[PDB]
Amino acid sequence: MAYPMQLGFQDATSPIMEELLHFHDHTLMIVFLISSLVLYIISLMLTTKLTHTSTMDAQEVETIWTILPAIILILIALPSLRILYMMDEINNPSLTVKTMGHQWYWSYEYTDYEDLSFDSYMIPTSELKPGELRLLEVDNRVVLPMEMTIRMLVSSEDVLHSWAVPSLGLKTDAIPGRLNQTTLMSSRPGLYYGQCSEICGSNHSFMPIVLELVPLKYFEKWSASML
Amino acid sequence: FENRVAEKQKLFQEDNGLPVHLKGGATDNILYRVTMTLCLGGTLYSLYCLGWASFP
Amino acid sequence: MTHQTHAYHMVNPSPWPLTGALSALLMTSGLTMWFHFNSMTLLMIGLTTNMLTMYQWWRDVIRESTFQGHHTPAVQKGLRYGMILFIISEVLFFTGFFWAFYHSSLAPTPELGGCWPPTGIHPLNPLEVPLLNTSVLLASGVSITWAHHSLMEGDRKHMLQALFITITLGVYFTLLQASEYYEAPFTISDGVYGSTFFVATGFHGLHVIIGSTFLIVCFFRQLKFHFTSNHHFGFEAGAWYWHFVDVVWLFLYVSIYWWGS
Amino acid sequence: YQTAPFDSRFPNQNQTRNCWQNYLDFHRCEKAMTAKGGDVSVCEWYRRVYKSLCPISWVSTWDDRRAEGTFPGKI
Amino acid sequence: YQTAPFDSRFPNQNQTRNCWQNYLDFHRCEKAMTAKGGDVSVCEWYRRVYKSLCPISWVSTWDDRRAEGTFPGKI
Amino acid sequence: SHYEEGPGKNIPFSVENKWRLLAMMTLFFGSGFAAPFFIVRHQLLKK
Amino acid sequence: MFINRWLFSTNHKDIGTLYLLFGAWAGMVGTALSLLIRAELGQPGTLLGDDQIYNVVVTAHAFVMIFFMVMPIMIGGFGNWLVPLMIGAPDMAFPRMNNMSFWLLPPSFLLLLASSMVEAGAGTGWTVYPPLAGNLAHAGASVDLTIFSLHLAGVSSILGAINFITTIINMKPPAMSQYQTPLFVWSVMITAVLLLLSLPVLAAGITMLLTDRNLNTTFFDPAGGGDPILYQHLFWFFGHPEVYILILPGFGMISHIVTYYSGKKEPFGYMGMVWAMMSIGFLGFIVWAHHMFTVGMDVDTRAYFTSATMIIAIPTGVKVFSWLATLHGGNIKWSPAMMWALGFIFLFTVGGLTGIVLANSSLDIVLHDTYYVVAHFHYVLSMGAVFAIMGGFVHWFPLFSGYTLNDTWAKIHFAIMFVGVNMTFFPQHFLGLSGMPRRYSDYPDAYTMWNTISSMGSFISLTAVMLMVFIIWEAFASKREVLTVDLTTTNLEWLNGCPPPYHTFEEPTYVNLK
Amino acid sequence: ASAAKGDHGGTGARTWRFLTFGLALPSVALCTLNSWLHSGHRERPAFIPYHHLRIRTKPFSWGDGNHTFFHNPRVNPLPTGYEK
Amino acid sequence: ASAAKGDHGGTGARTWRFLTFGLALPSVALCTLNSWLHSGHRERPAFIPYHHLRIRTKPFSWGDGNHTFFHNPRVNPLPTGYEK
Ligand code: HEA
Ligand code: HEA
Ligand SMILES: [Cu+2]
Ligand SMILES: [Cu+2]
Ligand SMILES: [Cu+2]
Ligand SMILES: [Mg+2]
Repeated sequence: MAYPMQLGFQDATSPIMEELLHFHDHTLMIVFLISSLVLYIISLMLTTKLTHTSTMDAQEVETIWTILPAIILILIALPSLRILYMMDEINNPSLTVKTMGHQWYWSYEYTDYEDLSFDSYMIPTSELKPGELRLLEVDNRVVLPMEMTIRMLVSSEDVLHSWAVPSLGLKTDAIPGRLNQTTLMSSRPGLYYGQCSEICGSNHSFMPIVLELVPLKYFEKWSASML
Repeated sequence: FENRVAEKQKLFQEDNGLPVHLKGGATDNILYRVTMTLCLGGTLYSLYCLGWASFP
Repeated sequence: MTHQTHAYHMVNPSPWPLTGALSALLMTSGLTMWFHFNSMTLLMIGLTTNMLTMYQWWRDVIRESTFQGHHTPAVQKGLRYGMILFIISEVLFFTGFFWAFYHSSLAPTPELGGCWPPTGIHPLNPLEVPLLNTSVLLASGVSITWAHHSLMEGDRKHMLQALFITITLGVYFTLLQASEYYEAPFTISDGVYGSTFFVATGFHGLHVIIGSTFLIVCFFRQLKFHFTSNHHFGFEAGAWYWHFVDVVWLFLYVSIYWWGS
Repeated sequence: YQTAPFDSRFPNQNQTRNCWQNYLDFHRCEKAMTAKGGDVSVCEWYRRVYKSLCPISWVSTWDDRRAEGTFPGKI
Repeated sequence: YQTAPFDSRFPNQNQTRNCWQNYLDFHRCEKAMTAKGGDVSVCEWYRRVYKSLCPISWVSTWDDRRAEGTFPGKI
Repeated sequence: SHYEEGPGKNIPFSVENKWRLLAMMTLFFGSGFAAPFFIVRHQLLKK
Repeated sequence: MFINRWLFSTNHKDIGTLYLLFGAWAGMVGTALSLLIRAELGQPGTLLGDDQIYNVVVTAHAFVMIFFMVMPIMIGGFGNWLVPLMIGAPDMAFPRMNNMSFWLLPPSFLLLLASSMVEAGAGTGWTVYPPLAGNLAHAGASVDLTIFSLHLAGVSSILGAINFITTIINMKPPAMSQYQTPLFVWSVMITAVLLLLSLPVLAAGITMLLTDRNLNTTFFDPAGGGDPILYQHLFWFFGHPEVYILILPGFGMISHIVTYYSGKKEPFGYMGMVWAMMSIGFLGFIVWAHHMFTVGMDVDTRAYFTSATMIIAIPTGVKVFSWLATLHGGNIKWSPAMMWALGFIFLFTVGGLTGIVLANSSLDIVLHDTYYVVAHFHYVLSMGAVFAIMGGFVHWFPLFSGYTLNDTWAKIHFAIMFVGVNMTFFPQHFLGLSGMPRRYSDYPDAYTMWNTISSMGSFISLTAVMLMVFIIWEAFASKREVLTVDLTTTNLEWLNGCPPPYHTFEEPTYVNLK
Repeated sequence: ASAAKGDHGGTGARTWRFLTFGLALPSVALCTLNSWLHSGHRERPAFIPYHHLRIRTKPFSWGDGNHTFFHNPRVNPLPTGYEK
Repeated sequence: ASAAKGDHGGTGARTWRFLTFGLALPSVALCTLNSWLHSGHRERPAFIPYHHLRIRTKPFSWGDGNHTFFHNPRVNPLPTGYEK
């Protein structure tokens, strides 16, 4: 989750999200370089009484400023693409959960063995118990086993919705009639919050996501007591 | 057939200080006013419908 | 100054743009009434003022060119560009529909039966009337060309004869296509196959009618000796539009009628 | 069996067909083992997979379609 | 069983695929009933058909190909 | 062309009296800025 | 008389004035809408209500500013006013059609206003994506009216695109090559081409959406075998070219402004500058899908689109560096317009740099649909497109009117707006990195600080657009007539005095064929 | 499936008029006959209430709002089933 | 997948020379890089004596009559199997 007065990304709960933080730092370092370079050149140009309004030869310097940006783009592209494939990588999940966006709530389905399925709704700010997060708490958290490769399958039963969980570096739209897949893999226990990342009507802002990650043992007992 | 473009060229080149859409006579004028009338009325009618549909 | 020394045309203030803009308002909002509060009176008025505008706007253009002689060479070269460009925007309009079609037929969703044509759809036979419509359109392509050549050679009777043959083939296709619609064992409402089919072939259909009234206009302008063996842009355009129309049908035939069925 | 494993013929973010294919496959196999007996052998694998990946609502509606005979797939 | 009946998916003078398809089908079914047991059920139909329509020499060579593992079809 | 030319004459509104102008500009831009507010109001008063 | 002049026009100058008037007024509506947006987000809680009334507001904000302020002003206003004057043409190729282009706009705007009145308006987002835009989740006339408004606005823009390309190509002096026309003219000739090819695909898309909800078609309905994603492709195929269509005329004005106030004859690297816009225009057609990174597409294609999108930085770079090279040996004049030009150069750089970040699909997964992307486009739109409009407006106002603006006031106006927009959009980078989604009427408690600061900045901007209205009034109230203009040898638009007569270039311009 | 044929190097109106009556029109006649011979009237397709067909999410703006525009009762069933 | 772009109505040699160095050549450079980056050396494919491959009905008119013209031993096996 996000804390007050935050500047950058939420702390990485999973390895690709870590990988992203580092890539962003790399990319951001460059935007700082260029954006400060331009500002320096500008102030430089505007700070002299010396003139040279006659004709100036282009092209010559034109190569420097066309080949340089080209090299820099590779320096970003390479890391970017690697992480890109790393995400769509050949992994073998040990669990498959489904989530279905609905107009103003998500419903989850764990059906590998038994037909377990529940509804996850936001807790009205009015009925929050002290210490509970205003627009983020849901009544039924989606419980999953920490330290395990889970396969999420996102879809919707009405309009478009988007299932996202920033700490894990996930976001997948929920398109009716479609089964989009994503690999979840938290490397640490806890409660991880997310929100609908797609305009879906009146309560678009009020249909959050809360992941609760406990060890396998507790996961399975939870699963059973759930039916 | 005919071929009297020569008569019309003359009619339309006549320096009567009239705009091309009227240079051709009285019918041009009635057509104009009919068109203009229907458009404005229609536009008025449309505004009425929208004011009407705005409400539950 | 006072008297111009450039070969361009300074068109007199016309109320038509205002009139046609108002028309668009009336037709659009009128469709909204028809679709929602079940009324066409507004849609009727709009279609009316619209025809009125087009008639007059084009009547004047004829006046300014044929009767008043404002269409100097420079002015004409500009009209050629305009037409080309317009036809282009049209080519890209139809491209949205072929995109749609190919998107659907190349990756059929399971709700269709995971196949194409979807289960339950009985496609028409390309070798029957679709094949006929194809040959009709193609023939009018050769006949409109004959017309063009007679015109440049000052052969009044023949240009008229060819323009006439061309026009009837265009009508023949319209009727034939109309019957196909009526006999078709599927409708706009039959899922994506029907949507894809009726709106693409449908918009094209509308274009054949728009192209035929254009050639008709050309026919009468010729009966009235408007065209000279050398200055007949109105015809050149009508001709270019007419070809755009065969070509679109060739893609429709091959894509929707043959490949996607 | 843990969960449906990775399927090379369905290597991308979109698994719609994965769910679809196995649902067909199962019911197609089922119908055959029925109309053949062959000791009423059974194609469970396909059902395990399709149950894991296909959201309930799809399976349900498909079953109903198969009931009233308006199911568009060929089994 | 008299002989392989008319097959709508193979309605023309050329039956090459008819022979081919059923030969595959049989061996594909066979492999499955084996690696599943399912009371070692058996897909005889396909073998009756492919034996009727496929000339001996083709079946023979295909079997050999399947033996040395140089059989081009996917079973 | 009887179309007058020059500063203050190539526009569809009179610029001869600065205060009549003030009024006009005020209604013009003013009505434009107020419209969204009254639309929201209108939507809030429906049922 | 008034009718004949103002309703029945065939004059590029008068039609152009009519546009600027339409654009300014629409600019008021859009500003009001942007304030309701920040009013709603300036304190934790709900001011207006549910995401419907809120998103109706967000949607109108986008349509109004994009289709009714920016496009009319830059292309219809400056386009019609300056193009003929810069190439020495008596007027445009199709004077009458040109008028229809303009008159199609007010009706189009009416339909959009009407949409938010009937029923509950259109709370679909400017992308009006289905199923939300469909006849189930959005039953009623609203979306349909939004669609028809877009049809007219599109018919208006491709008719004008046809006019500009024909004029610009066909009506220059016989001895003048295309490589002899000014960057602004090139800028609109290229923008005109993008409109001609992208607008029709949009109309194809929304017409399909219109039939899906009134004629029982299922282009985007899974039930019939449709695909909600298909709409995304069609929309975005137009949707991207659309943003370049929005910045290109701005690039041109900037080239003119920077050169003029640097006391230079011509801009540095003129042919490089022509090459740059042409490249930008072209690459802009093959990158639409970067707006669909989290939709479920193949990794490979997702890789193509991030690369294709990134190469646009090269040509854009040659332009930024060229404007800098233009300032080089210049005799700089710190005029209001030059202030707007410098701001643009920097701010636009930052906003486009921030767009290169989003170009990465991997990183975009966590950045998509957040306020980071709201920051990106407001930098390139609020301090890019808009800064060009202001610089061009203050620079050419005397030409259009014959009167001058109070430079000091004009400078005060820059100062205020410069502070306002940065304070408004800077914080938003954080809200987005930290996860605040787009299109929310309320947010978790943590996002309160930045949203507060952000909303305060929008009030400063309000102050600036109010002051501007006054600044225009005063100019017209005082009446200081223009006397002398510098550098006319290289700036044709000014050769006929301020304001140029109803009929300019009645007798052509003499240009030798060396 | 052809390749091409009889070249007549000089094309004027006589050539196009020749192609019109010597090629274009004769084809329209053949195909007309062909289509007049293959005029086999297909027996109206079996009705089965498939959900991906006979779509209806909003009644049509005309008639009883359940009848498609060029509705042919002989070959087009309503959602419920064939007309009569 | 494009549509088109920047029109420059007048085409002379300057225009074609402009397209050559401003479009044509830059593309050859990009693709060159692309192909220089995707230069992934595939490991020689698994040999399996399929009968429809490595056909030999008449020894080639050169060498040992069993070696195809542009024979690359690394990726091309003889009928018997890979060269060495
Ligand atoms: C005029 C407006 C404008 C302009 C010009 C641009 C320009 C760019 N934009 Fe865009 N963008 C928008 C307006 C604009 N954009 C809008 C409206 C949206 C949101 C729409 C919606 O979804 O609602 C959006 C959304 C958007 C997205 C998707 C975000 C999401 O996930 O939802 C992406 C991603 O690729 C993107 C990227 C870019 C890029 C790469 C550029 C490039 O053109 C930037 C080029 C500029 C530079 C690169 C800086 C100058 C060059 C140099 C100094 C050279 C050296 C630098 C380097 C080597 C990097 N934009
Ligand atoms: C032209 C483009 C444009 C401009 C300039 C702006 C300007 C503003 N916009 Fe933006 N905005 C969009 C286009 C624009 N916007 C779009 C496309 C979206 C996406 C909608 C969606 O999500 O569907 C969006 C979304 C959007 C959001 C996100 C809402 C959400 O997703 O929840 C916010 C919130 O702060 C916002 C605020 C503002 C603000 C504070 C201004 C302020 O900076 C305004 C300052 C005022 C001005 C700069 C106008 C003054 C200029 C004139 C009036 C011209 C005067 C005329 C003459 C001189 C002749 N806008
Ligand atoms: Cu949602
Ligand atoms: Cu939502
Ligand atoms: Cu884009
Ligand atoms: Mg999205």
